[PDB]
Amino acid sequence: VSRLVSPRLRIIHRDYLTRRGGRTHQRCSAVAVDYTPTYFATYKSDPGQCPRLIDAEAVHGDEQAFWSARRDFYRGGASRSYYPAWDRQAQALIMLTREVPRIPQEAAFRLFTLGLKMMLLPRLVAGV
Amino acid sequence: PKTVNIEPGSNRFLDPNVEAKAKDIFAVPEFPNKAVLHNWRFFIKAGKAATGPPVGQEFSKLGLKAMDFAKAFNDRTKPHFKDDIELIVRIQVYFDKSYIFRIEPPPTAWFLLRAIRKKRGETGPVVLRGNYCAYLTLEMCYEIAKMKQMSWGKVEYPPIEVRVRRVVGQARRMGIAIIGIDTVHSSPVKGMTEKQYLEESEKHRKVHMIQYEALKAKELESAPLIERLHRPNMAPLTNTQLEEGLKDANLLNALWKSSHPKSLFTQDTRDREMARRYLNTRGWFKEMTPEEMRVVFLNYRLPKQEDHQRQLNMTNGQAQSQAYWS
Amino acid sequence: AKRPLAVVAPKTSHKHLFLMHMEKVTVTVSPLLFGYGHTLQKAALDFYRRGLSARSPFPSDKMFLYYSIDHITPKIEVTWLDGSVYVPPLIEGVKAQDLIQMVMEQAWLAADRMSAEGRVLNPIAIDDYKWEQLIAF
Amino acid sequence: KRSGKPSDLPDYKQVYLPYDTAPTKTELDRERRKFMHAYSGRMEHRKMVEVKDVPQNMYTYGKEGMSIPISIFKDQADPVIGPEWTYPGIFENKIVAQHWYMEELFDREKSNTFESPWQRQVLDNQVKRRLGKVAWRMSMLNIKTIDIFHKERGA
Amino acid sequence: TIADRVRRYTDIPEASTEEVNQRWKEHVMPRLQTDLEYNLSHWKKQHRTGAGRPAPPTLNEYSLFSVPDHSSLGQDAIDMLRRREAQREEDWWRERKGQLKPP
Repeated sequence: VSRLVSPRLRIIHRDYLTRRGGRTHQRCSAVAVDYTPTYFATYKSDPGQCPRLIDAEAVHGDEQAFWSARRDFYRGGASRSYYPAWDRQAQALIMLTREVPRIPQEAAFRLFTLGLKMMLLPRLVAGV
Repeated sequence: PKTVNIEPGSNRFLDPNVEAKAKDIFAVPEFPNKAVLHNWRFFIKAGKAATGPPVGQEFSKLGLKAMDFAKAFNDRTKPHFKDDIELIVRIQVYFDKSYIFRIEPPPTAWFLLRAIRKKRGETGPVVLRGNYCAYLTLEMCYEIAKMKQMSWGKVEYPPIEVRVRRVVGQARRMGIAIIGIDTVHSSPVKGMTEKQYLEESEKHRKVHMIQYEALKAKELESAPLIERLHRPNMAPLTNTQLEEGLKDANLLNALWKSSHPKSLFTQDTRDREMARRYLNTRGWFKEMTPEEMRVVFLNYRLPKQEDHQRQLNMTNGQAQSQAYWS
Repeated sequence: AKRPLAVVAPKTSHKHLFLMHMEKVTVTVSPLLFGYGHTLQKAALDFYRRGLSARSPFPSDKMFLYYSIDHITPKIEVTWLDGSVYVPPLIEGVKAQDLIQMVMEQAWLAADRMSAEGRVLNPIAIDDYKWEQLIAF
Repeated sequence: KRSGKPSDLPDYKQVYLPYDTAPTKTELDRERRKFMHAYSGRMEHRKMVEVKDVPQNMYTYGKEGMSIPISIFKDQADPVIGPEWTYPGIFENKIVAQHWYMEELFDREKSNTFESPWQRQVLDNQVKRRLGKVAWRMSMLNIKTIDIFHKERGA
Repeated sequence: TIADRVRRYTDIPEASTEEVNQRWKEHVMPRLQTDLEYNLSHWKKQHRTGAGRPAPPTLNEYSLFSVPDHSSLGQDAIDMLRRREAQREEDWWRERKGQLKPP
């Protein structure tokens, strides 16, 4: 059983001996689920032709202005700290999960699949 | 005789004619996300910008023939301008030596000495000089404040009535005693009794509020989504709760949930009461049922119009109606 | 490799993520993953801001954000002139100055390996390792 | 500083009068007689002082229909002054804008008796400064030791 | 004691981000279009037109991620704690000056 049953997702583990405490040599672990090296070809293309990955410019233009954005108003002043990352995703996660318009054009065949049973039953019936 | 416009405060911004070419020159050529090296500031006349020590020198410290910039300046500042209007130039030099400069309206100290007709040295703060200098009246500061906008992309905000207290204070700090304040009597009028003058202010001064609030609320609705989030007030907490509430954050959590205006996600009785069972062990607020908290634990920075729009139970009926749609 | 790789490496702290020899620094996250407080999601996204900062001499147009979907832990992928990609391991507790330090420190090793295979190298403007400098007063 | 000062000082060009009833000469110097003094400093340290260069007629001075010489552009003359209630918050600023000693403001808050609903805003912007004069007072001491009044003072 | 004094650092951000997981999997998940791979490909098309539809979120869509925020909470507690210390000067110099008054 694949752990993350999504076969493209591959869990990679890396334990390191880094200097913590200035002198010590502790054990730090960098665990991560990343895409299988299978899914690396169509991503080292800049258009992100590999799906599941969207050029951030798509969901909104100029992250150079959307992440570099700083609090501005009467509540911001000149101590205009950057935005907290916890919503700065939300204003981008909410933009990812918007309504995309399922058009009735696809719904026709799906409707042509809606009346699938009711009308294919008498087809074999009336065809003897 | 002829009052130009009788409206309770509609003369807020300039004339659209002068406000048309107001921002044609007072515009910010957008920051190229480069690393600035020098943020210089000058006073320069209308179009009398020279290659001398005031400008050409600081370029020549860096080897730039500022004989060009002065022309690129005068490519934008020679027309449009009454003679001898000393502007401020905000030259900004990047690590590629490519400058970018915003021309700006004259310093309000320059405005103030004009509007009172006093030269250099005549004006001063009373504690250095002993006398109030030339008078003014609030009616005048409101027009020094109209050519002084922080964002010359957004001329509207901060509002006028909120940035005139700025130019007023800068005036008083120069000795400019304006009449509406600082004195026993306001500007005397041949129109009516002082009472018939004060009774016509008590209506105007409050009509402005529903004008000023709406403009403060309409700006709120456009503010970043985080600015409309909930930030509970800290005036109720007494400074031992306010300190015993900083050692353990749990109290400032359960507080937030305890006093949070009703939304679709906070209509969980157990969630809101889980907090209410945490505070009681801490001996915090115990005699204040949820309502009288929200009216005191509200973001005081909200405009009074929306200060209510979130107030339980005004947001209780339609509470469960508005949700993350899909 | 035309010769065995280097042995000793300069050891200095890097403030800013200047383009030493990289060619494209992409930072992939999946906003479907969420977290309040210091996590790897926050540590990698400020690295985007800290890279896109008006302070770091990093070319702002060469850094690419990439919202993922399938719960991809925040990846930081740097590609050098030779095309060999490098993911600094995001150990927990990491943050901006570490990643800006990891990729820049490795930048000298990786630019060394490119200089070993035979890739000609360019002049670099910044000198993170103070070498032509003396402290004056 | 010399630079940043006006050289040419245009004069108040009265555009249109604010009244139909002339303010006869007798009362002019009867009300202006009251204005040659203006208070200063707002506490027990109230100091009624004098004002130099008093204008002569204040029925006409600024209440309406006079021009102010902040002439800036090419097509914008000395702008006329609309009436009072035509400017936003003016009779509200009259309550707010003034020298506020915090001694005189904190008794108004702890008694929640504000003459104005913005004195709660002129209070914060006043304390938010004085905290800054400290967070700058101390983010300097993290450099060196700066000691107040330890150098000579005066002549 | 180890897992305690670190819980000062994480359980509260966990006690939060484990409430959003509840809010997500309860209110938005049912009405979530699972064909994202098609949806994303739609914005990669809307961007190749340039006139695409990046929409800004609204308060009601956004208040899902409304959380106790110690970025503000912890801050304005200090300032309010401080403008009480700034309050106890004018009220102190008024008290001291009130000691010179005879009984």
